[PDB]
Amino acid sequence: DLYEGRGPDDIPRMKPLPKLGDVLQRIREAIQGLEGEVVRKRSRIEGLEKEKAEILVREKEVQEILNQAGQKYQEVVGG
Amino acid sequence: EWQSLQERKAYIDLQLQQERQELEELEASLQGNRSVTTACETALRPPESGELDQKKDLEYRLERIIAGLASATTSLIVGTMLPQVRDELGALAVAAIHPLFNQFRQLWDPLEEPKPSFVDGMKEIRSLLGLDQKPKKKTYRKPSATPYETMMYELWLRTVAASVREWDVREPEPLIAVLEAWDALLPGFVRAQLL
Repeated sequence: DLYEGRGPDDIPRMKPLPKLGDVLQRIREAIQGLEGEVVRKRSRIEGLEKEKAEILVREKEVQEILNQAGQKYQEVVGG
Repeated sequence: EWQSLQERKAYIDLQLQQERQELEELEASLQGNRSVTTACETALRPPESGELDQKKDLEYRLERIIAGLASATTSLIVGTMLPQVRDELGALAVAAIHPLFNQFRQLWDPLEEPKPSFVDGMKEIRSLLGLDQKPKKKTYRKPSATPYETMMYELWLRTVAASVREWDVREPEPLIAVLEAWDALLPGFVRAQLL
């Protein structure tokens, strides 16, 4: 302990104290950034859900078109 | 066309699941940070002290701050606390304690009062201060000490040196009592200089 105390390399160079208001502002800024990231992820999830709904509507339309084509082919074959 | 729509829907569902997981994680982190900020604001806005003496009122305020910091450290899980948040809390505690220690050390006599009012809180929060932690020694550059450690070094070691110069050599019992009381939070450099 005494060797590290008296050591010119081991006696550390000092620096001043922090700012509590700046620390609180940094914490609040990190919280707001996390909230913005959550909002962006929620908007992306909503857009992906809308795209999935549009894809389901397109798949239903394609299935209806295929059923109509098959019914027309069956009617033509019967005629 | 149906296969293309199914592939697009599967990709959209995977993206939605990933975005929902990211949103849940970010919301949990934001809620934790908001709770930490609310606790910090509650600690920063404490009740007033009825002590008439300025030194006694500052000692009571420092004791209340140290008790609140110790309660917050006990409530927060060590495994659930991020290292960045821990360093921010330690720096904030150092900044809050340094002006109070500067205002109190002028009116504090280390010979008359070997043990201060907030010495127990300082001994409890020494783990948060980092004295109990092992030092981080580099290979080439000398490591600058902690903020609270360096502030304690400067102010407390200067006050202890002033007390050692002022006190009589023939009666070292009060100085030894002060050293024994404050030796828990005293860093090695300050202890070596005082010795």
